[PDB]
Amino acid sequence: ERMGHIELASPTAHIWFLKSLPSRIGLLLDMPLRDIERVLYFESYVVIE
Amino acid sequence: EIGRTTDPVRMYMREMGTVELLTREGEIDIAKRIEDGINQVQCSVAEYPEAITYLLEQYDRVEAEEARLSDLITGFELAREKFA
Amino acid sequence: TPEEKLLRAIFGEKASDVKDSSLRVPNGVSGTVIDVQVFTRDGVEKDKRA
Amino acid sequence: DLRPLVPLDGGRFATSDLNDLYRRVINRNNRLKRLLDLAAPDIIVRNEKRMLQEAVDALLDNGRRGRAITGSNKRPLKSLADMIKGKQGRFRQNLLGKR
Amino acid sequence: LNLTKEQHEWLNGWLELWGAWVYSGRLEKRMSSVIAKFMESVEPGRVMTRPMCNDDDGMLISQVVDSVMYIDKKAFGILLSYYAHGSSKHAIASYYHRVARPRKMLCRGGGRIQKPSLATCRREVDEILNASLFMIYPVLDSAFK
Amino acid sequence: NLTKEQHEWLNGWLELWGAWVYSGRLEKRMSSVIAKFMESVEPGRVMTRPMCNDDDGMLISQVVDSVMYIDKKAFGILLSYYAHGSSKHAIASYYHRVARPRKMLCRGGGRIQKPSLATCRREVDEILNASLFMIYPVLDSAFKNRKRVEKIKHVA
Amino acid sequence: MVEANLRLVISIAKKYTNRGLQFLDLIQEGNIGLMKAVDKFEYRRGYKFSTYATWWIRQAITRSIADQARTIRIPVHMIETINKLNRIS
Amino acid sequence: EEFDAIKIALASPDMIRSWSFGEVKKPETINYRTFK
RNA sequence: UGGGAGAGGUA
Repeated sequence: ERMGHIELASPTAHIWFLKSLPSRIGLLLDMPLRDIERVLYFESYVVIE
Repeated sequence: EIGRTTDPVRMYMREMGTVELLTREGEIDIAKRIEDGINQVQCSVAEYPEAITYLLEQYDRVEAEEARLSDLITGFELAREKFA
Repeated sequence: TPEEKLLRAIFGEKASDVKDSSLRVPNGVSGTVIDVQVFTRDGVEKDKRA
Repeated sequence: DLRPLVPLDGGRFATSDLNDLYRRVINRNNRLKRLLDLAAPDIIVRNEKRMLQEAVDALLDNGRRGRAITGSNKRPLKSLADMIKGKQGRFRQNLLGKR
Repeated sequence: LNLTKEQHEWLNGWLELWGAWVYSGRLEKRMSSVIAKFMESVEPGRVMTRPMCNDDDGMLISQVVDSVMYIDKKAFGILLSYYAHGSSKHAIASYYHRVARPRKMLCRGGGRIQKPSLATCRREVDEILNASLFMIYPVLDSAFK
Repeated sequence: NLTKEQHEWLNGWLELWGAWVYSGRLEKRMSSVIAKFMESVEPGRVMTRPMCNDDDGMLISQVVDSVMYIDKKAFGILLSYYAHGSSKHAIASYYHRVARPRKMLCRGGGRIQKPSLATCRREVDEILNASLFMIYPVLDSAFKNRKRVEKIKHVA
Repeated sequence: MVEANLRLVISIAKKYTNRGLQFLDLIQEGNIGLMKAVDKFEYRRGYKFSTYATWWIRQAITRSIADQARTIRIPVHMIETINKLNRIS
Repeated sequence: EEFDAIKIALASPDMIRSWSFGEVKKPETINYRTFK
């Protein structure tokens, strides 16, 4: 009945709310899923502001 | 290019393919630059007076016989008189 | 230990055989034993049945 | 006791796959903390962040993101989404029909 | 009753000098048999970590201890385990707890036949040691004076 | 009453029977597999209690069934003393907890009150002595009149 | 100096692959050992980089697979002790 | 034990830290000498 | 004792 927690250094993305189509992150940010996957795979930078 | 790749070690081998191998002579120059940076950081921390008083008082702490002779000196009856 | 060796010559032993895990027949199974084959390891001393 | 550690009859242990996946996530997270404290190069710390993302995504759903992380006996491990979802999942094997 | 403080340390020091004497194996084997069957369970090449007394005073201490403790072997075995070999009291009490038969207990078991605990085992080996020193002491003054 | 070696023999057999009965109750504490590994590598200083060979257990159970079935209170005191392992003072204090005020006519002018711990210890001791005295002779006769099954024999 | 000898790390960790750990974990811990070899390297002994870096990379990979490869973790001194007793007896 | 509804939602990091009882910081599960 | 794979069989 007792859970623990791991304190992740870099905050990672949930795979359910990213890969279960429709992706909900591409549907919220209005970005293509391939471009979001390129950002998450550390292949290409994205600009915030 | 940055296609549909999913193996992270393949992307690691792509991101490490941008650099080049080292020749016979170049790593001696890189190690000389490393030692030049170490010599620069040592020669800039040399002339700070409170750091000099810190090393003398740590020598008073090791000469008061409660700390070991290994956690503050590595090398170069001799260190005692030169610190005196 | 050798301290316990000299004190064993003084006093003796104990039981130290509390937990019993003997092989029993599963329930419903019956019938006569027809063969008992006792393999051992090279180094362990055998018994009278072996 | 929901990711239990059950033994065998010959002294060797047979753990769940969740302990293996949790060990992977904890090891790569501890290595990311060590690489952020050691002032690592950009390529090395970026690969470690990518490894932690891959390990977390594998623990949440093994067969989803990319190549499924296989165990020691060349079979893909059972994640949390594989414990709940499927023909041998928690719902259709223990919640609806119980022993 | 028991002894006083100065007599306790005097008898303790003389018994460990005597224990360091017998631990080398210089006691003649025809003189007594209980120390002869005690000293057979130890190696001949023992080390000497304690100060050793001389010959005839240790002979006097050995003859007085097997003249007063010739009726029982258990308490004498505790005495040679504590002083001759040099084992501590806690190890002797732990091995006596791990060996001894179930006994009748009063005021804690209600008469239940059970094994003795470690606390009462330490207490009874302390009582055995104190009773053996009280049997040693005045006969030792009769041998000295 | 009885002598002391008879009491020692009867108390040993009844303690074995009590530890045999206590090895069959429903509610017991649960230990996981990690606790079993810790107990198998480094066990406790004190071990468990010895049990009967289940035939002596069944026979002593039938004997106390034949004797102590008419008295529920004495049989419950006997079970809580020999199986649960509680002392006589604990049973007397638990009897003092659920004690009902009874009309006494021995001290004073017959006042009503709750009985104290001294009379509770006395009645527990009297019940235990009378129970052991009633159990002993028929248990001796039942151990006497039991056929000793020997080892198996070889006919050719 | 670090991002010019990563091929040495993949060359060392190519042989420790099926030892209970993933291939990418091996080269990551080899990179940690490569940084520890860069920080304590002396050039005046004539050797280039590789004869000093190989020992640290092999040490980091071996200390990775000796600890983070099994659930029931055996320390490295106990496993070489039982291996020495297994090879003699 | 007598609940009317089973509400599902997303989990904030404060709620996950409220569920937990201690940060797990080591991969090794149990020992090998004694199994504590 | 409990877990996971692979093969075979019965309705």
